[PDB]
Amino acid sequence: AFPSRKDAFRAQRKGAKKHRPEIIVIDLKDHVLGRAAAVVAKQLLLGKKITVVRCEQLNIAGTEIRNKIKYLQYLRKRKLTNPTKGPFHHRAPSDVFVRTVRSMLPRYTKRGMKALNSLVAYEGIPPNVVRTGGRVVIPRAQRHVCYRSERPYTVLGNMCKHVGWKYSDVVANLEKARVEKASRHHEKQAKLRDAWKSARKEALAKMPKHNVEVLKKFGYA
Amino acid sequence: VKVKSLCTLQIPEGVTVDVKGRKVTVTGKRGTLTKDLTHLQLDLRVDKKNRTFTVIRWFGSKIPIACLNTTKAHVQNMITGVTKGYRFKVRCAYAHFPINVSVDGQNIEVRNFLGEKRVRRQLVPNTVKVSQTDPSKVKDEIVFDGNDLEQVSREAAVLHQMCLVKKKDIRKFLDGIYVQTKTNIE
Amino acid sequence: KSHYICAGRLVRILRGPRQDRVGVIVDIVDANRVLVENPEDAKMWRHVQNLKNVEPLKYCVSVSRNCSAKALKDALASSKALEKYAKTRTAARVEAKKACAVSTDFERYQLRVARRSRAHWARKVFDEKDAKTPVSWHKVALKKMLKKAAKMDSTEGAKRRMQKAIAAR
Amino acid sequence: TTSKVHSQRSKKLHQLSAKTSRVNRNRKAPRLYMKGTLAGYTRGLHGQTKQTALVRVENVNTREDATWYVGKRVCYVYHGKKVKRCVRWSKAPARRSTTRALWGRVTRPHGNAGMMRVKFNGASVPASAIGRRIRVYLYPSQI
RNA sequence: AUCGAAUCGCCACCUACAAGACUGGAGCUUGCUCCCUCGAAGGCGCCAAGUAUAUUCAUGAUCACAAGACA
RNA sequence: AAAGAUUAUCCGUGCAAAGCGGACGUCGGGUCGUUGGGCCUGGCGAGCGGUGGGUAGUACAUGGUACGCUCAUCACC
Ligand SMILES: [Mg+2]
Ligand SMILES: [Mg+2]
Repeated sequence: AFPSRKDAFRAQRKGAKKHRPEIIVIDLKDHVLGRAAAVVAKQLLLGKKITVVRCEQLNIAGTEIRNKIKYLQYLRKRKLTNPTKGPFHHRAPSDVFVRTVRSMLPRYTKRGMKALNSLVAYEGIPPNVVRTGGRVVIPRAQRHVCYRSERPYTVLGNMCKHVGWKYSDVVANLEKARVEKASRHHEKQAKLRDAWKSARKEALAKMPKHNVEVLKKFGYA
Repeated sequence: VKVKSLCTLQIPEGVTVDVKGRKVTVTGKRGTLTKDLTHLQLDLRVDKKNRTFTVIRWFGSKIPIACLNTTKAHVQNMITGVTKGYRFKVRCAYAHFPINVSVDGQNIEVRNFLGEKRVRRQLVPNTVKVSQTDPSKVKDEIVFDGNDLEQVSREAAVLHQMCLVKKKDIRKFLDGIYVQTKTNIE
Repeated sequence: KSHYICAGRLVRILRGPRQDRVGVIVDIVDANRVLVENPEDAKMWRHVQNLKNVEPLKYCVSVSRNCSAKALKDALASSKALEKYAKTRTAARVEAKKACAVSTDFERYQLRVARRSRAHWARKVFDEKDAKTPVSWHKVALKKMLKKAAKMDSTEGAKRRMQKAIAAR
Repeated sequence: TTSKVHSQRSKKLHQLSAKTSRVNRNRKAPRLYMKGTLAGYTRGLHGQTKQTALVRVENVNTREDATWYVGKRVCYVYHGKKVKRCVRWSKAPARRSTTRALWGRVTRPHGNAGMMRVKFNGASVPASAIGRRIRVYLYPSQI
């Protein structure tokens, strides 16, 4: 994680600038857990670097009690002779998603671990990801197109909090502060947004006339 | 399935009903109430001019259709709550040991139930007002007052469930705390 | 409010060989199927459409169920629904998509210069306005430091450093 | 010694006032190939046959889309450890590099989702190329 | 400083939020009518800093990792 | 994690605000590339400091540190 002094020295000798790999950031809020994992697992195997946020807002079909009991049945499975080196049951919603993706990969091959190590999961949206670019969704894994709205569903964070996850309140407080800060920033920069809108509207009267007709033909004016 | 099922409700003059995303707010005199019905998946409309509330289920089988009459009853209860209120009268019935009920501000203490030394305490939420009738009029009566029928009930029910006889023949041991009158404040 | 599925309702076909064509509901079979027809479109004779493949529009002509072909044509012309629909933005976008799909490499170049020309003039207008009332990051920051810089640069010591190092240039 | 913030303020003052609405323009060497990724080889539950490779190309998601690329030349670009011989080794000495390329062609579409079958020249593509970038050029042109 | 590399879309307009049983706004008649910004585009970027008066490109000789890459 | 001449071109304060409050100078040289140019370096000062000399009271659990005043030295420089 933390760069070595040799790595920093080599970069300065090369004189290169800041580098960021092409990373897709997925907002997992109101996404079906299984369908999102299957889509993400295939993309990881195709060499994509994927970061998922708001894992605590994933959805599973059924009542919360039914899915809580499902996790508790998974929790009771452990190597009796030595619970260490036994099955490791992770309670955080981001680790639950990571485990779901891992079971959908060839995890016991080097290629499978290369795909798995290309995925980063978070609860909420941490500051290092907030300003990296627009977030994406998976339309075929979204709740409002996947579930019939009459059926009950569970939120992953609510299920995880009652089976051992201890940071439900921390994530909620951090997410509240993030949205207020983003809303305040978005309440500002409105003048900049409207200034460019009027600049595009006023520019129609300054460009050559035949260029306006071309824009109208292709539905841009 | 049935293409269109609907129920209608008339709104009195002094009360207004607002619906937005299956969230119903009923405002009248003596207070206001709000109900979250985002779990229902119904079509709620309010005709402000004609004072009608309508709930519609499109392409519903028996189970979804059973919910629209429940929705109408809930809105009707809210309308009654913000116009007349709800009053539950509770009587302490005992054979030998008097049931001493102490009612402080929002706090209820029950003592000497079947002679037990344990004190039963209940904290009434601020939306429900609990008062004890003067014994000169009617003996050992407790009155619960509030706008929400759901809240006024289960405040008396919680009181009833706290004074339950254990390890005895309940046919013979009839001591307890029972609701007697369900009425309106005004 | 969403537009109901009813006799006389105008719809647009979502997918399939009749994609992005407009028709009239004419009749309703059951919860899943209707009988769309549009006299003014050649490929839009009376036929069955699944309700999952239609998008109701804001226009409904006054026809009865299983109306005659002549009655639908008269109602469609009198209501001017097609003329009204063609003036909307979504109708224009559908025409624009067809124009881009059949476009050549030369027309794609023409659109590219047309959008670039508008982009250039939007910047010219924005920068002229940003000079008067600062709204961008560089003009707002410049205004935020002009008052402090003027106060600090007006000192006698700063003025001595002004000329003594400008003259070296 | 006078603090540098005095000279720094002057540079900042002139740059911010001289700033206009300018955008970054991509006027570098153009890209003449479609970007693709090697998914793997043709296979069943019994195992794989490495003489044929499967390549997924961005924006090619239909069998009709994949038919357009039948016959196109396909290139996989990697690097070795040392600088070895290449095309125009003596004609163009600037081309000498550790960069190497393996060349193939699209033989047929695969499935209904724009997947393509690619056969490489003589040998098979290395399995270390699975999940890596595959270049799908526009030649031989049919237009 | 070995080191030659594979990668080929930028942004200080997306990079805030929420809901798909209804989120542009009204009316009553509650599914129709009316108003509007007409409800199906994040903005740029693709070779003259902008649509015109223009201007070096070769012999790198017909494909070859773009022989180059701080947009 | 930060939040900007693309993280460079200062420090606080504030809400990724509106604003507001602060900042060591001066005299030369050398050496590279659009404005009081970057870097290196020397002489006079000043300030915040680190150690030691001489001195006074006080604090803390009372041998052992801190603090005032004043010299010398080093560092930012
Ligand atoms: Mg839905
Ligand atoms: Mg000096």
